[PDB]
Amino acid sequence: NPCEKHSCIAVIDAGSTGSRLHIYSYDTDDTNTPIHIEEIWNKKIKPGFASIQPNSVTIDAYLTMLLADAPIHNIPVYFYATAGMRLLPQSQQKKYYDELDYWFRQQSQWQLVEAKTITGNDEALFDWLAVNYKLDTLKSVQNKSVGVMDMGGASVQIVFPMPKNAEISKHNQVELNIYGQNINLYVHSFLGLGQTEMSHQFLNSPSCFANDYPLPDGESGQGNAPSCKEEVTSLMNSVHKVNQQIQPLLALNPVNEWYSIGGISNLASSQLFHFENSELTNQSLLQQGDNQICHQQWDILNGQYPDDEYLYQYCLLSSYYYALMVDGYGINPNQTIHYIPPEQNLDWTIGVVLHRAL
Amino acid sequence: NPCEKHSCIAVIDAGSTGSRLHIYSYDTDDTNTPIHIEEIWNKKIKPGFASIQPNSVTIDAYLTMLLADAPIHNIPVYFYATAGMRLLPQSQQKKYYDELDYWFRQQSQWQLVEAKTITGNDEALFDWLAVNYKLDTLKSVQNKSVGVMDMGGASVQIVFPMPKNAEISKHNQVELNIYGQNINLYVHSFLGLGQTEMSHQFLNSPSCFANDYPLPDGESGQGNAPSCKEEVTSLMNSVHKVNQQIQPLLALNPVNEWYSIGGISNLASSQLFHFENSELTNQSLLQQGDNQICHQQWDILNGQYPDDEYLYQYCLLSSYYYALMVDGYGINPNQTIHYIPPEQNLDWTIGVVLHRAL
Ligand SMILES: Nc1ncnc2c1ncn2[C@@H]1O[C@H](COP(=O)(O)O)[C@@H](O)[C@H]1O
Ligand code: MOO
Ligand code: MOO
Ligand SMILES: [Cl-]
Ligand SMILES: [Cl-]
Ligand SMILES: [Mg+2]
Ligand SMILES: [Mg+2]
Ligand SMILES: [Mg+2]
Ligand SMILES: [Mg+2]
Ligand SMILES: [Mg+2]
Ligand SMILES: [Mg+2]
Ligand code: NA
Repeated sequence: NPCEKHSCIAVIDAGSTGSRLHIYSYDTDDTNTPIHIEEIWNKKIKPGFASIQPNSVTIDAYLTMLLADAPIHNIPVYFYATAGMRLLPQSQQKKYYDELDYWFRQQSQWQLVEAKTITGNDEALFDWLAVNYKLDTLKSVQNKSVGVMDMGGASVQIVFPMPKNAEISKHNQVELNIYGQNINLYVHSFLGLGQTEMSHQFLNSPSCFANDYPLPDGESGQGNAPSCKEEVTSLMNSVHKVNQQIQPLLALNPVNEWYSIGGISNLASSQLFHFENSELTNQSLLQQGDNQICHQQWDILNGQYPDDEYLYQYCLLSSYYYALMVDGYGINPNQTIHYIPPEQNLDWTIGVVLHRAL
Repeated sequence: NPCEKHSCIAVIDAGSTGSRLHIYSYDTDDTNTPIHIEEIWNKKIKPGFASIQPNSVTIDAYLTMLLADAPIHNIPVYFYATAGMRLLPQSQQKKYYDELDYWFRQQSQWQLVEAKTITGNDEALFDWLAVNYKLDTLKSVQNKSVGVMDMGGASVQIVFPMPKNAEISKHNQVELNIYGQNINLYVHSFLGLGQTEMSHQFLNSPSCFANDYPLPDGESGQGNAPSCKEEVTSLMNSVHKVNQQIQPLLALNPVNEWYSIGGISNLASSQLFHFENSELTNQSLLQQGDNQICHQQWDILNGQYPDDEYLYQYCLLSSYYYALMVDGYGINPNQTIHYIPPEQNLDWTIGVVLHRAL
């Protein structure tokens, strides 16, 4: 039991598609900032917390499933929900938290510290701290600008270094001091642009699905990734103004290396796509989606790859990631995007471990 | 004892936000077409069928809650799911129907005829039949064109008379003969434009919420209906091409009387609004939304209208309806839109009772 000799906390990422519990052990440096962070337990359950009926029976079953078999308890718990809960009004979220608070008060194995819905800006902060912690880039001042994207089911986040600016909302800027360094970040979350919510605007777009895929309205798929990408870009830019907001900022604050977490890691590591070195380019991602999915005959392809419940969406998802990164953020189609291997189960929760001490 | 004296049928509207069972008694004319249709039972349960976990335990609980206390069980049942189920791929929908089929197989009274997801086109056909049945406009050749709109959670439908047009998809046209008359309709459904799905693209738009309403990203509402309306119009037109699809047909096939069903009845019946005769105009809805909700203080509104559960969305919905009807469909903003008093619970289910006899 590592928690007899080190500080441990539990952090639950309560996202739109499920909840992932992590238990972390760590030591602290002489500023009481965590160091030597190790994940000692990880469990994911489905569906998302926001998608269950908020009553005591259902919440008890859900929390028992998430927590009951953890090899360690008697530790502090942070339960932080993200865009799934942000899609609900505060009045509806309150019912979930009232029941969750009651569940924790009615037991003794867990010490609930906080249970709340965090803003997308906070989530973006945690995304950047978690990834940079993992890359070991937090220790000292960097030669390089490191940008992080988190591709979620309901929101997407982007975060990159930017000197503190009196022209940009305080909400979109975070200054931190960590390991004796001062770091100023631009943070942004686009609610509605996560893959599930985005996809609900394009399910009858033939260009977004393999040939003869049965669209819900009775028409047939006729896939073409550049065309599907153009459709998605209207949501990104005509509706959300992603390009107006992000591109002028990146033009002035070049990111040297991009890292992505979230769904893109699963897409890129699937049997349908082929990437080396856990990295992709948008050019290659679009081409692969276009040729390996959009221009294929659906029935034939479906029977060939029966083992992938995302298969049907791959023409759309490859098009959407390109529309987001290239047409939205302005990233060069040939720029390397590193993605964290899905086996790592890397999310923003290390950022919570780190941030409380800053 | 109506079903001892008349034919009876159960029709379930399994929509995105809940399922509504109706039991109708009816007689039939010389062609065996239903006449004298009377609702004898109505029960609504939440949440939507597509929102529950598709296992035997949860489906049993849901169908028992929907059906077990009905007064009459030995009748044909139609279970038709709409846009909530259309958001899911066929592979995922199959699990729901496999389990629901199993549940019906253990009932010795209910006679399951069909359980399936209907297309938005069929939903629109049933919309128009149900409303025109209630307006008593089906029995004879009409002087005036009656158009119908159904404002759902996940899709919206529009349907109106139009002679066969060999240049328009077969899927968007229906020809029926009912009560000795020949009717040709244009039908269209827009998946992703129902109020829940569309709202998920605008939750961080301050123009769309009352002053000081807490947005998910931590900024404050600063409502302005014309500004919110312009944002929603970008989703209507730049993304879904509503106007390009619909307006040319409506200019060539004008509608004299518009009837709406679905959510608009609930909005318009709020005490925040001043409407008479169960009708509204878009210009009145937008001006009233703008003045009494968008430009008012959230904390004040919330304490002032304790019975309006969805009050927080009223600025956005006033803007959204106008964006859809006026900027999308091209309806004049001073045109009367009749809505059905919500206490009638008029949905498209009477359409199924009529249609299956043709
Ligand atoms: N093969 C895949 N392709 C694309 N997205 C995926 C795939 N598998 C999972 N996802 C998405 O990845 C995110 C995290 O997945 P999970 O660990 O199942 O919560 C969700 O938004 C999923 O919808
Ligand atoms: O709650 Mo999310 O799935 O990270 O957008
Ligand atoms: O399933 Mo709907 O709520 O009528 O869009
Ligand atoms: Cl459809
Ligand atoms: Cl947010
Ligand atoms: Mg997430
Ligand atoms: Mg949803
Ligand atoms: Mg477009
Ligand atoms: Mg009988
Ligand atoms: Mg409906
Ligand atoms: Mg716009
Ligand atoms: Na949505």
